[PDB]
Amino acid sequence: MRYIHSEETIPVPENLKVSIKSRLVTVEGPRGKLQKDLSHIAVNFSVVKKGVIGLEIHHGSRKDVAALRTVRTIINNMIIGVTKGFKYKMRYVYAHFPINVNVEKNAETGCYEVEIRNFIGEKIVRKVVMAPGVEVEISKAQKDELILSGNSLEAVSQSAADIQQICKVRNKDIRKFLDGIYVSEKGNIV
Amino acid sequence: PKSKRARVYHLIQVNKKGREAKERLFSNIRETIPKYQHCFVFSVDNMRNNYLKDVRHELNDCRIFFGKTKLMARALGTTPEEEQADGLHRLTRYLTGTVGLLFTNRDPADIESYFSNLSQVDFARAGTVAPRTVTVPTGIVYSTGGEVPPEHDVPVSHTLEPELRRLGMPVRMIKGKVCLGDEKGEASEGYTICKEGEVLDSRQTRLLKLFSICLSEFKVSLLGYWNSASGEVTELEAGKTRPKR
RNA sequence: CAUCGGUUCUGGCGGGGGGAUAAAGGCCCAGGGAAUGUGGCUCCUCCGGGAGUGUUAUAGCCCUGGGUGUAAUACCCUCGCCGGGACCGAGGACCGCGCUCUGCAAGGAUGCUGGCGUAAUGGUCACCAGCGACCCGUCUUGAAACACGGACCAAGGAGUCAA
RNA sequence: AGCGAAUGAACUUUAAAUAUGUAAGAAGCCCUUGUUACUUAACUGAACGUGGGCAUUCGAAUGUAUCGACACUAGUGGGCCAUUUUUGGUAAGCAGAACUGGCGAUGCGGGAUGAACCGAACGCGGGGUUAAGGUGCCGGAGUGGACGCUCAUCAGACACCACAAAAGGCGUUAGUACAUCUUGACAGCAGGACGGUGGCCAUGGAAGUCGGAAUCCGCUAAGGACUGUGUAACAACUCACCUGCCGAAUGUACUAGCCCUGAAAAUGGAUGGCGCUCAAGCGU
RNA sequence: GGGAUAACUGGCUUGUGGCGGCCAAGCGUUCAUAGCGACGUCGCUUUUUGGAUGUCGGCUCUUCCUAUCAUACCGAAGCAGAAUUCGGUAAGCGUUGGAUUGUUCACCCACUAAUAGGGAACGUGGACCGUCGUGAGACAGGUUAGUCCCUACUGAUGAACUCGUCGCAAUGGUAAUUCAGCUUAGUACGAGAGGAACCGCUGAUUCAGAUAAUUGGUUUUUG
RNA sequence: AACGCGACGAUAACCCGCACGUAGACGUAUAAGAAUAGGCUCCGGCCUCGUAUCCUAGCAGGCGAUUCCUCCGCCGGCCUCGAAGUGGCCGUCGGUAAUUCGCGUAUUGCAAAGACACGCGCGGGAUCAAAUCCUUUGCAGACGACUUAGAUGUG
Repeated sequence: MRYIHSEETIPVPENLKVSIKSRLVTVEGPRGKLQKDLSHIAVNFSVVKKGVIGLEIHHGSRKDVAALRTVRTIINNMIIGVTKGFKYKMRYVYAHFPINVNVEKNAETGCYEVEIRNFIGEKIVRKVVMAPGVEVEISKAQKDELILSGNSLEAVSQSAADIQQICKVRNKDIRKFLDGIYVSEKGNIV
Repeated sequence: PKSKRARVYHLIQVNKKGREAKERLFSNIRETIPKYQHCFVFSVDNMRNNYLKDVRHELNDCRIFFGKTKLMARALGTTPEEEQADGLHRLTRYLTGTVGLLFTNRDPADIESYFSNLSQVDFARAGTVAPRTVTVPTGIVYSTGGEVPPEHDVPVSHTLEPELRRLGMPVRMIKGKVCLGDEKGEASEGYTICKEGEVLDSRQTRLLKLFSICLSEFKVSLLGYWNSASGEVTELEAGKTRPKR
């Protein structure tokens, strides 16, 4: 119907530094800096009040206002990441062969590497390279549980999915063979 | 156009009540106004309302109403110009939120005394403040999560195991027995569902409901009462404390 | 090149008529009404910004009727004026029709100037270039399509003569 | 059309469209008077003779490069396609008549190209303007203007349909009819989701939820002798429904446009090619 | 004997029957009843005890399609394991016999990962003249009808760009396939019987390009 | 790629003769990148518009001054440019209206064959540096074709 105008608002907390030069939303917080380019969509950014950013479309379609909604959500997720950060509590189970997990800081490229051994007894060692900016630790509170902590929701979720996908059973009855590494908890650091 | 939710038809007997039900509510309140003398107004802010049935059975003599606050208030008559009886406009301005009406024929002092003596234990609603650091031991999780002594406690069910795992407990069902850590015990540390002073959320409230742990107190707060003869409303305690519009 | 004649293309200009004697519109006059409510008043997380209220106030708007007014302008029709460009000059004493009448644009191009002979203008051959373009005759069929003849050149070669 | 006219396509005052028969003066008319070889009861008809009027609107319009007769002289006597109408038949094909048109003996512009399409007919030249058809390039002429729609994992492209269906589409836009909505609409979150009652028959055992029937009442704000999950049976969760929080349009079925699929094999090729995406596609 | 058609199909072909009734949104002669009318269901085929094939072929080779037998990949299944079934993405890869038969398939059995289906203008190597008969036919009677060119491609050469050396790479083709053994492991799994897969290692089949150190074969070396 | 390209090595310069001088110049001047729901900047401000900038006067462009040190051009040095290779700076020399003059232009009428020099060429002569033919070789061969070796030598 070619809506003339539509707007959405994003509130920012008192302890962040948000900057959009052309369309590079760079948010600065206590834990670090998150930068994402939003050059693929047509949006107008403004500061509509002291601490709320107004993102608008003029002479746009329903698809465009849908893009406004989803980009609003992504910006809010970046704000949440730089304020509280994201935690993924990952759990692994075994039946008769105990799975061995080792996390190591590969100093070059500065990245975590997670190696999984004795997954249903296969001698292969599944090594997964870890997303930049997110940290992996072996939880001491609970057993057979890992913790994935980071700033970027997309990075941490993609890494958790990568682990849950690399630890996948082939050509076996899923009803009987229950081994694998599975997502358990998804929340904020604070 | 297209791209819309597939509306799930409900293959079930029970249907919408609707306009007929609302006009039935007007008729019921309006016809029950005249017989009784003391129209009490009460509030149940954030307690589960199972025991309203029990208080009905107790005060079989009286007549109790609870619906849309707006619906009941206007059935009474919000504006004094359209008002069933003088002072009922005052009762309407008292009626704000989780509010019920109580037509009674008997002593207001006895009503107040009984409703002050009324007190039941209940599972906590969302939004309250937790008073205890209740937790479950690192060993086998039982029916109540260890509130009663384990020696006299039946284990909780493998049927409820998936729900506990979904709602966050790092619990595992090994050898048909559901356990937080190891079947023998130790190994793990434990799971504290809620802490002292913590604002209970829906997750923790469901956890207490599943583990049969009660940490809320069902009590009814009488905002006020309106006498038919005098035609006025006298607020008591909760009446002045609870905001109204 | 100038003045002309015929055909034609293309710009500008001065008027006339018609509509509802255009509708609108400007300015006034009078009556009425309203909000996407001007000023003002009240509330209002105060660079600000909302909400309610109430018909011109520190903005204005809409409807109706009248005057300026036989207003202007658009559209259609119509009387003419000027400018630039293209193609042609057919006939060869006069006669005719006329006109703006000492001759004229009136039954058809003249006037002035210049260039042209070691080359103006042409012709044939060859090639390149744009566009077009099936190999002829015979025979059949509604039509095609087949089929027959054609290696080339020179000479000969077929409705004639009688009763 | 009417039947407030009668009567009842077969009704009609009236009267279509539409093509299709006949006539529109001087060689023509009327009647009068007679004969006859014919005819009739009989100048009743037929022909033959008299009379008259009206020639400068002689009796509609338009056309006018003339028409009539006799005699003589060559070549020809096939069909094909299509419009409309009409008759018969199939599953579909198709077959047969009549009219008209085109090609047959016809050059030219356009449909990329061509027996059947559109325009238009022909001496040799100059100038001007057009039709069909086109103005992104090949290609001469607009990347012309206005409003919208469409993104196709081989869209579509101009004068045509079968596949095809009351066909599937959580693509998109317009529109129609109904229903809720501060008495707070849809969605969401926190909850309630009861009592008789483990309802009746059945049976290792079946409690709303393995099976047949009934499916009622109290409380109600509402709660089904229950929508699924689940138990050996329970339990428990969840559904229907109902209240609290929020606050403004929705949501059910259809119609219409544009788009996907709606069926495809075997050498590599086609809107003509390139290519084109607020088009160089589609409608005006 | 006459008449008529010269002949067939060319957006044709595939996987889901027909007849009647019930239901049926819509449309219709004026309205779902002049009536047309999909999907389903009911009745018949169709229910109470488990050989068809005429002329043909047979082999090889190239290319292409997929409507995929196997290899690879995943989705689903009481899929414990192993062995499987169905579904789809996929044409790179390969795709053998015997019986039986006129001959093919079916069925049957042997290998094998597997013996899948097709296209390539269905890819390359008689009829009258009659004569003798008309309740049916015959004729040793005849008339007789009846076809070496061009060029693409590859290899080897090749004129001019002064001769020679060393290079670049547009473009075109393109190549690897399957099985097995050891370890995992008699482990995971499993009442038993049985019984995997990943990682790593070693071979073999087919195909392709090479080579004669060693072993057979061949002797106008006429030694 | 036998009609695609590069790097390198080695050559063909003299004597005599003789033959001719644009698939489209006329100011054929102009280097940021990047985005287009942003960018530029001198940091003041600026952006629809290349409708801009540069250059642009003199016999088809003379002579002499006046007067200017501004540009242009040629050669050297310094460095610079390699994707299919160049520009800057400095220096020499030559020219040079920014200013302001006096001299000449005509009758080509109102528009439409001389000399010299430089190259590309051919006809002969001799000059290099090579290639091919010839012989031999045999890692090669239908025939061409291909690997070698023939001028003092590990021939």
